[PDB]
Amino acid sequence: AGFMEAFLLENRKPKITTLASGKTLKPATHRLNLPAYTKLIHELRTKTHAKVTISLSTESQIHMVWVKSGLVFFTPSASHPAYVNTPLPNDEASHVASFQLVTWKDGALSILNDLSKCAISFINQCEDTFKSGTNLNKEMYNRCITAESRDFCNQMKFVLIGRLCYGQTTSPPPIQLYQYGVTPFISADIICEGAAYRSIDVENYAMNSNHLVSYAPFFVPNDTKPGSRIDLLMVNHLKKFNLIFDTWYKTGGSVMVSS
Amino acid sequence: FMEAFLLENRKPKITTLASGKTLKPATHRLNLPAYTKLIHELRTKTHAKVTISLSTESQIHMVWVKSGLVFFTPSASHPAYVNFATPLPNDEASHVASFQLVTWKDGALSILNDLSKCAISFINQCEDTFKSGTNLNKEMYNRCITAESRDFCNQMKFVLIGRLCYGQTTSPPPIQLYQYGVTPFISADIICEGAAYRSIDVENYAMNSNHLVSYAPFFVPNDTKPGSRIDLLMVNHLKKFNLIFDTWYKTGGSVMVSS
Repeated sequence: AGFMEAFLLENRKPKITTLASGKTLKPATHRLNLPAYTKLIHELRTKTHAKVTISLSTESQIHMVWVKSGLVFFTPSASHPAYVNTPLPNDEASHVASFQLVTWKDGALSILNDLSKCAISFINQCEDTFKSGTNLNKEMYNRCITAESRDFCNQMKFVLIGRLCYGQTTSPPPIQLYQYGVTPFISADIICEGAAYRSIDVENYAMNSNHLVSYAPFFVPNDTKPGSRIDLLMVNHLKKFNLIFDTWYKTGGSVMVSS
Repeated sequence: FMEAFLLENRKPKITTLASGKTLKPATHRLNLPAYTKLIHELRTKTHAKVTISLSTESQIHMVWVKSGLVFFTPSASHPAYVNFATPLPNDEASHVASFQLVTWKDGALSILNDLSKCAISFINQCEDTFKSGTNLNKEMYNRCITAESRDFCNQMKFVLIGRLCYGQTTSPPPIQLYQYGVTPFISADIICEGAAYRSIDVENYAMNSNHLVSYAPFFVPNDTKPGSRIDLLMVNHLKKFNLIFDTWYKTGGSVMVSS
């Protein structure tokens, strides 16, 4: 699929139902999707990725989180904030049962590059499709601006945080991607034709970008000694466009790979 | 004083679920106080300039036209009719039981001016509060950006259409108000800190604003003759920012005054 149809999937099982005075509203027919993310998850689950093989046991849920040094696959214990069915992970108890670090050179940069290329392609494809005065297919247009977008926002947030961990100061992500990190959810019509920022934020961002990210350890267990390793650094807070408040990432923007 | 534009979210009109978890309803909703004030004054016959003369035995609505403000009582077959719980109006049957035109000079401009001043005040306040580096209370910030906004978007749509009917060509509304007319609704976080448009749209709008509106008759009955009067012109379509598709106003952006 090309153009905007590369970023649309059929909304087979609606992940959103809206209710109003006894009526259940009709679910959107489609959802926004970043195909490179779907492909990555599939390859990791099936052990068919060309550069990275998850070695953790698949009898427990596996998550992944970006750190400054690469990509961490991890199995949270039931007490970890990332666990899917108590003090936050700290230097004495990480609440991580096991982990696997993949450094940039060993495949994490290849993964990030594939994700980033797709995300930037989406941003550019939105300009070509919605902002260039070009004739548009009516059905495709309405599929786009009514599409479910919650999963897509989470995919783009994951790509953003990888870009920041790898290269916040040297290859900063564009504001069109940063916005996913400081707004939990953006509706598809705003993604396609609007923004979670305005023009002043655009000029500001080139100047502010080195100051928008706070990092903190992604705690994991020491293998031969008690306590936690503290040297793996994840995104902890992202400064919002008002430059006063932050969006907090309790688990560094981690996402689930398999259950 | 963003709190001037907030009301308690007493009886939310919708509830939303994500993957079967109901989201917490917002504590507050955005509101345009000049709109609430206007409706109350029209209902209670305490408006300083305009008195509705239609019978209150039936529901009363109002709609902007190029020559002012039309109060009307729709019949059950009219698209604006609201029940306790079919062909569109045309030059033969308006489905309007009675109407009252108030010209700009006889009070409609005063009404529009009070609404417009409030809406422009909101737009300017959003800049002062969210884009000026001003210290803000964290709780108040989150109350604003999580607020429900559907009713507010409808209020802003009404002000916008009045601005267009009165002075599309001579005093065009700003894009910060036009956006409410080409989006079904905008969430509060996007209203406060983002937009339903992007930077290129600002320059497009400066050039296009005299060409974005299609008008059509608001059909009302001829009083001495069969059929409908066809010379009262309401907003029928507003061109979206992509410049291809339009938002349709089946009843010219009419709103209910009294039930």
